[PDB]
Amino acid sequence: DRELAILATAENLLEDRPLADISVDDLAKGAGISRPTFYFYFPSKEAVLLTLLDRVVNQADMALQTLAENPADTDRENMWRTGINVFFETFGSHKAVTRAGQAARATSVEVAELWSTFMQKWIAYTAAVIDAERDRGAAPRTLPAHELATALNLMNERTLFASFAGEQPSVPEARVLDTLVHIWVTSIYGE
Amino acid sequence: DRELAILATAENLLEDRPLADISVDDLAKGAGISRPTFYFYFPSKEAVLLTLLDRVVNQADMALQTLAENPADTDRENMWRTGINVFFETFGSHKAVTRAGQAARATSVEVAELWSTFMQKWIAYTAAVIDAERDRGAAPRTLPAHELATALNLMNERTLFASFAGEQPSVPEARVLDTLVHIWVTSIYGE
Ligand SMILES: O=C(NCCC(F)(F)F)c1ccccc1
Ligand SMILES: O=C(NCCC(F)(F)F)c1ccccc1
Repeated sequence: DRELAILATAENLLEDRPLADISVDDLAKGAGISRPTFYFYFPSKEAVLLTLLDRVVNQADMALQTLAENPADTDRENMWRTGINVFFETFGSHKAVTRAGQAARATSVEVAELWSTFMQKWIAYTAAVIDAERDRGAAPRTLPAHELATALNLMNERTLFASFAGEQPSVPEARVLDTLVHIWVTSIYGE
Repeated sequence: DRELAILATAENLLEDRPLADISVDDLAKGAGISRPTFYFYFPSKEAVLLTLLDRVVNQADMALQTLAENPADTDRENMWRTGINVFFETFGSHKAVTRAGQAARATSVEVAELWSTFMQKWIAYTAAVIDAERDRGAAPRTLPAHELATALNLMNERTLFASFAGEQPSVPEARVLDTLVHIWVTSIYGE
């Protein structure tokens, strides 16, 4: 409960400044508690980011499980769009956590490992689906499915996050979904 | 001259530990000079990284100008491979600088702007070539050329650098060139 308060406060404060510029004291008063009461719920401001990013990533993950268990009744282009869109919408709704999470991969081993565990899972799911499409005679046996899936997933990570942070250069947010779908569909079905 | 010594020393020390863990004193003795003599050539260890990354990136840039002025006499797949290979070979030969440079984008505005200036130039060159291919009737008018070029360049940045750092996940270094060429050629020529 106070736990949700510290989390919401961190997400809000990260909408306006980096983690380096937010104090434990800043998070404490935000949730309406003392510095020492803060330390009962979290070991550090860094563990607060790790928890937010845990929640964002698991939300993406569950949303993609829900898609996998309940296929959308559509063509191959839309099957892939619906999947990429889990990442667009989920992270797109949590840009501050997304951006702060990505910078913490450099400094925090737990953040790096969390990102790494989920990226390995999403790449493995992507490759299994390409393999199914190949077994069905729907896609040609070009590159190793897992090598292809790895590059395409790395493209979506870099390209979504550049867009969300308004980096230069970046695809504009309103064009990025279509851009990625074109590259997935041409690279998975092209000869 | 002592300048080249500080640069070589920094590159060597970055083959073994991050910049955070290298002192000005560490760079100074490396080049066989005093701390204060160091400060005559460079304002900081951070300006030393900025200079290395300047050199790496300009080397990539000149190598791609040389390709553009002197076309390779080959099919479209090899034209693109020869281009992606400038980035593979150049950065691939300077992984420590590459990796330390990429982490410094987060903390250093000069590093971020340098990376941003060159990425904008390589994306602009990529789009002009796709446009030429389209004007020639060699590629179909699918996505906006600059949106396509931006995503494909962002894919090569993330995917090359994950490979070079042996990240998990990543395409293995010996498979990454072929992986990227397949995605460029299918996405640029596919309908
Ligand atoms: O879009 C994807 N991956 C991007 C994951 C991200 F953004 F890098 F975290 C994806 C799409 C369909 C099925 C599986 C994965
Ligand atoms: O491979 C490329 N871009 C990647 C640039 C990098 F790696 F991201 F720095 C490229 C290929 C052909 C022509 C122009 C650019």
